[PDB]
Amino acid sequence: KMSECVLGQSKRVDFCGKGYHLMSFPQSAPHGVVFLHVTYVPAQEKNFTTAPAICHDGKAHFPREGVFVSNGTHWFVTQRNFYEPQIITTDNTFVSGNCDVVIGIVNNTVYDPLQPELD
Amino acid sequence: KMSECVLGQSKRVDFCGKGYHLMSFPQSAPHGVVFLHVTYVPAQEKNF
Amino acid sequence: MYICGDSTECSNLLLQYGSFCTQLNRALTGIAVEQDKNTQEVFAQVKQIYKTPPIKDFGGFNFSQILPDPSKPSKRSFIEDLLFNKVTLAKFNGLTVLPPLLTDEMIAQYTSALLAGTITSGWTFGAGAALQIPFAMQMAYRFNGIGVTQNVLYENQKLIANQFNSAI
Amino acid sequence: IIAYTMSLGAENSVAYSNNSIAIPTNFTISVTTEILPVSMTKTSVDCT
Ligand SMILES: *[C@@H]1O[C@H](CO)[C@@H](O[C@@H]2O[C@H](CO)[C@@H](O)[C@H](O)[C@H]2NC(C)=O)[C@H](O)[C@H]1NC(C)=O
Ligand SMILES: *[C@@H]1O[C@H](CO)[C@@H](O[C@@H]2O[C@H](CO)[C@@H](O)[C@H](O)[C@H]2NC(C)=O)[C@H](O)[C@H]1NC(C)=O
Ligand SMILES: *[C@@H]1O[C@H](CO)[C@@H](O)[C@H](O)[C@H]1NC(C)=O
Ligand SMILES: *[C@@H]1O[C@H](CO)[C@@H](O)[C@H](O)[C@H]1NC(C)=O
Ligand SMILES: *[C@@H]1O[C@H](CO)[C@@H](O)[C@H](O)[C@H]1NC(C)=O
Ligand SMILES: *[C@@H]1O[C@H](CO)[C@@H](O)[C@H](O)[C@H]1NC(C)=O
Ligand SMILES: *[C@@H]1O[C@H](CO)[C@@H](O)[C@H](O)[C@H]1NC(C)=O
Repeated sequence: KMSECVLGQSKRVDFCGKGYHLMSFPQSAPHGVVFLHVTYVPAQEKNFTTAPAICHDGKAHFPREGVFVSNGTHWFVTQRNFYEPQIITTDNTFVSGNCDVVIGIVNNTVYDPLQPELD
Repeated sequence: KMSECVLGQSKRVDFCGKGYHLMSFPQSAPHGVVFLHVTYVPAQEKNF
Repeated sequence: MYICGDSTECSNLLLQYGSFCTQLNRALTGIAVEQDKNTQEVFAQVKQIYKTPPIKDFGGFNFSQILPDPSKPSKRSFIEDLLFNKVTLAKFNGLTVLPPLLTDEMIAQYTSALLAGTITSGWTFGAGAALQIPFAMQMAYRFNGIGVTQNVLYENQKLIANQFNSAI
Repeated sequence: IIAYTMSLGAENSVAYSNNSIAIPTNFTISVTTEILPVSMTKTSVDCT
């Protein structure tokens, strides 16, 4: 526990403290070792409607690392653990197959950032 | 295992069941715990 | 009671031996306390019991065996109820068996909570307040962890669902 | 002294839906302490 917690970070869930373990410090105790665990816990959850794939041209994109999250007006991609909204673009997505097969999909725009720089 | 496998996916190989680990569902038995492990295995292969 | 039996004369000799009589009882009690602690550690992983969502839709995954049945008495799932039949345990003379701090019924609720927690909130419940997520979407995250891309799950969810259902 | 039936926790069902997801907007860093014994007194008793 000390070797994983003090040196390095442990991916194992709940092995060291509760929640994600950023780092740990150990304090000597009589006939014992005490470990203080620093962990990250997400306090607030704002409800957002979500869908797995967005179909732009009959090809559906998926997030490189972010669950698609939409307030309901527009669709932006944010990291699943903190709410950062980024305008969906080719850089944050990859397209595989045709958008007929995926069970849940929402039509949405793509920015194509090369075009405004070109024009 | 309960903490490690039910709550989150376990990276450690063979820690849960056999093969790649997706998720586990805890079960209760008299004086015991029965774990159901969901794992991903590759069925077919080809040379390249 | 075991060694001397009911007779008073037998008891007096036991007193001569010492705290052996007293020491043995203490050791057993320590063992008895430990059993409760073990069960507590293993199953009390959740702060709050999570009721299963009324909607049974889980993107084509059938969880009927795993989840508790309201119609059935004792709130034990079909897989769980089958298991109880498999292992069967089947006072007298100074030996007493004490019932578990957690009643089998209570243990059932804890298991359901984890099951309910896993399906509804993924791994979010383990590390903090449970966050609702689509089950298909949760599975998508799972594939990513093992190196198979999320799109792969979505492309043939139906194939995957059937295999899982068949496997269960 | 009153004897209760030992309720386990508050019963809340997280809202669930195929199209509904929840993502955290703020995070809290906390410190938790776990205590493990490493040693005990060493006693040597001459048997004689
Ligand atoms: C999920 O679980 C089982 C397996 O498909 C189905 O439940 C069956 O329901 C019918 C009556 O509707 C009963 O005849 C069977 O007893 C049930 N199965 C068994 C094995 O007993 C259920 O239909 C499946 N899915 C849903 C969505 O209801
Ligand atoms: C995140 O939560 C933290 C902690 O509650 C917030 O920090 C507080 O913000 C209020 C209002 O600005 C301040 O008056 C307090 O001094 C801050 N500290 C605490 C402990 O309350 C923070 O504002 C929240 N972040 C977001 C982005 O809303
Ligand atoms: C998210 O879900 C609920 C559903 O009752 C919604 O009304 C509200 O915006 C949020 N509250 C929650 C999960 O408590
Ligand atoms: C996303 O929704 C919030 C809440 O309705 C709104 O304030 C915000 O403007 C939306 N995003 C954009 C780009 O408008
Ligand atoms: C979500 O589930 C509801 C159940 O009422 C259904 O009407 C709807 O078509 C489903 N939508 C998706 C995208 O699965
Ligand atoms: C998305 O666009 C397709 C045609 O490309 C159309 O069939 C579909 O109904 C649209 N759906 C929504 C729900 O906006
Ligand atoms: C790759 O090579 C072997 C050679 O014996 C061939 O028979 C087969 O196509 C491939 N092998 C496996 C092991 O699938």
